[PDB]
Amino acid sequence: MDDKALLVEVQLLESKTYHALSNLPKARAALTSARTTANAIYCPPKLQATLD
Amino acid sequence: PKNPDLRIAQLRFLLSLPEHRGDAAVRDELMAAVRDNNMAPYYEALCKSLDWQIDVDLLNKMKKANEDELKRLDEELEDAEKNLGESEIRDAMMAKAEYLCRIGDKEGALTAFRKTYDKTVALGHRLDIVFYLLRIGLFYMDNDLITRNTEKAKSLIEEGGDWDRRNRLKVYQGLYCVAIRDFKQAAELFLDTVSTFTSYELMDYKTFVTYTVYVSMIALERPDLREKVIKGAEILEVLHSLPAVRQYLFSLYECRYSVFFQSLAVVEQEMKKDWLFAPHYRYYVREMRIHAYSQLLESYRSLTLGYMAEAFGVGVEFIDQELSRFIAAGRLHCKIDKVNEIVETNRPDSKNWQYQETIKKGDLLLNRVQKLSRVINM
Amino acid sequence: TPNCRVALRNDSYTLHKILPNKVDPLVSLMMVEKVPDSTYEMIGGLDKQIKEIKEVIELPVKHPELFEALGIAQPKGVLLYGPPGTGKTLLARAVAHHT
Amino acid sequence: IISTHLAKLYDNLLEQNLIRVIEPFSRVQIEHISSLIKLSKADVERKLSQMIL
Amino acid sequence: EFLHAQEEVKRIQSIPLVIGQFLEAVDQNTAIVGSTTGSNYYVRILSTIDRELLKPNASVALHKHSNALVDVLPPEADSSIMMLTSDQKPDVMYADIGGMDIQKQEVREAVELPLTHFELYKQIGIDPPRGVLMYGPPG
Amino acid sequence: PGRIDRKIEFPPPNEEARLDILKIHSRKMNLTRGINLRKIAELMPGASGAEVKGVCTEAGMYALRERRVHVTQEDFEMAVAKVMQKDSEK
Repeated sequence: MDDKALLVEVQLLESKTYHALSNLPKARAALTSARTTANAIYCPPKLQATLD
Repeated sequence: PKNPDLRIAQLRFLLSLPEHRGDAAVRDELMAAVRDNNMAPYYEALCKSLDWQIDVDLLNKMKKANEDELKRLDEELEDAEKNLGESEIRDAMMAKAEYLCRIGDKEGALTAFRKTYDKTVALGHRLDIVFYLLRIGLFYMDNDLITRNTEKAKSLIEEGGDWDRRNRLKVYQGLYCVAIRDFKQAAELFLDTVSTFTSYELMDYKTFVTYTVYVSMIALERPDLREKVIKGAEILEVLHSLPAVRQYLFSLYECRYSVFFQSLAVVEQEMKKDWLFAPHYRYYVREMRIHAYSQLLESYRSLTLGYMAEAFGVGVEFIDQELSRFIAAGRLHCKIDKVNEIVETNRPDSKNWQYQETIKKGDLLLNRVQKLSRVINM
Repeated sequence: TPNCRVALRNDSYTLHKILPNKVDPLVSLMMVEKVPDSTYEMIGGLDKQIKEIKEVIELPVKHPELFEALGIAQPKGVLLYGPPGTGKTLLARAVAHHT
Repeated sequence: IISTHLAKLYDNLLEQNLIRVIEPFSRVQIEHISSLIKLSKADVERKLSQMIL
Repeated sequence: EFLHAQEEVKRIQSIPLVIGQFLEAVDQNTAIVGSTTGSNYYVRILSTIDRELLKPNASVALHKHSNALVDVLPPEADSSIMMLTSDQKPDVMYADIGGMDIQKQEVREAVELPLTHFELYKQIGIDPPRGVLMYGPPG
Repeated sequence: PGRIDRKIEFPPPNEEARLDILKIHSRKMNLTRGINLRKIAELMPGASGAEVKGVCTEAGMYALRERRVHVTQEDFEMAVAKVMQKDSEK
């Protein structure tokens, strides 16, 4: 689909579930895919600091 | 083709020299003898290797039809000169000289590679040709003539880095630059480990890393070798895969001196069934014993070998005869003691060592200007 | 020589001595005759244009006698055009090696 | 991760202790420094050996 | 007497000196200078001047009448413009700028960083940049 | 007449063209293998060959901020998104 706001959330949550289940570089890559996707949301007033 | 041709010369390097170890050797030499159209080097083993199979008629027809597949077009070319270009065309010897190295021998390689050398004057043509002289330089292992064309490609073909002939500047730090001068050409020239992947001609990476970790811990003792082997990340993944690499690394740095004989013998047991079977530890073990000792005798200037009976290994008499070998022939700077049971060390001072060094170089330059004073002036 | 420095008197404006040329500014910035290498036919996606260059540059060089027999002049100037950076530079770099 | 973040802070804190309680002298016997660290002296010999090396 | 001879040459300076700039040298002890009087000459030089001071196109001193090379100046003399002198920092702190964290960090590594980590460029093959350009809407 | 001659047109490139242009302008680098360059070429629908050269600089720039002489796939995948963002004006 085209969606942007929810896709930042599910990549951020998958960045948890490999670090919580002990996988660094896959969680590092899934973090970075959420970084470049969050460059298109005009109002992340709470999701910014959640990502931060 | 020629990129999996690394295996055949290495397995041929493996077979005959262990005389007792020849059961599984002949079980896959038959894969290397009659398959892959491999022709020469076992007929020269006719009085070297075993009795034989009938390898004569089945393969002399297979060398013939495959030569007759090739020998017609190579010697004639004349085909696209019908439309009169340069009275020649460039499709003949640059495309079939590779068979003249793979299945054809070095004689068919040497006359073809120099024939296509003066054909095209590009470095990109001189790229692949010189690298074939060097790959066959491992094949028939004529390891003196192919020491030349490396430097002849270091001079003219090497103009830089910047991914290039760096493809086979993976012919400039594990075939020719560090062999039997090896104290520091493993040291200075192994600084880069910078890639991971196994492409279709990168057939050896993971076992290649087991080389460059067994030669890693050699260059520098502790002026931060520990970052490039433990804090390094691409080396971290393979020790996460391989425990024999990991435990042997983490024995040495973490100072588990007792498990060294375990961790050396596991390396030694790996060195029992390896192809390298002519000239061996031109660095390793009882230098790695003195590498273990140089860090152990450091920080302790009054040591007892009763403490050596459990911290490093057993055999109180075995350590005692071991250090008698090492001290007495100019290594391992210390002074062992009898029935007080002391291992005492002595060190040069910050000036006694340099006064010993300036007296050596001063005599060499004085002897030098002795001679040049009298060559001139009668 | 023309365009050459000289030493000149301040009173009688007489020549004393030919001063040397400092550099030759054309021949200091003489354009490089660097090695004609190709990256080969593997510029695919341009092969129609590659066939045009062979039939206008290589075919005069390789086959003079087709022009000598038929009696037609060989070309000497080819114009390339398009958007910049689409291989205006790097294609004629390659063709000079193929010949 | 309380595992890594404490232990690297813990193994930092040993020589943070040791630089003070070794400072006043030049030559000590090691059973006193095992007492001032309040620990067995076996790992202290291994920890101090890591410091000089 | 040769060291008495060097000192007695030194009356030739005496400070009514004019300033040119060194251009080129022909041979032993004869050169070309470009004066600040607009024209261009062919002069003689003293045997006293140490020859290590030459070719930055150095600022040089010349005689008035006879117009020879007499002295080599400090090289920063004929500049006619100065740097940020001693105290004219315009009183803008680094944290005074609000919210330019991409571009503040980018320019800061564009200037200060290749002073230290120069060879990391060549090992990658970056060929580090000489200059930087800035642009945008006015303000 | 006589002096110069036939003219040859150059179209905008394609996927197989930009992939070859990628391999030629990323040739003089110190890069790391284990990467899909064909995905990188197919993330660009209408990029020019000169824009490809700007990507290889930014990938080397992202390699510099890693303090690595490796050049990974993560560097290109952000650099393609950056240069096409710079190409987002018409």
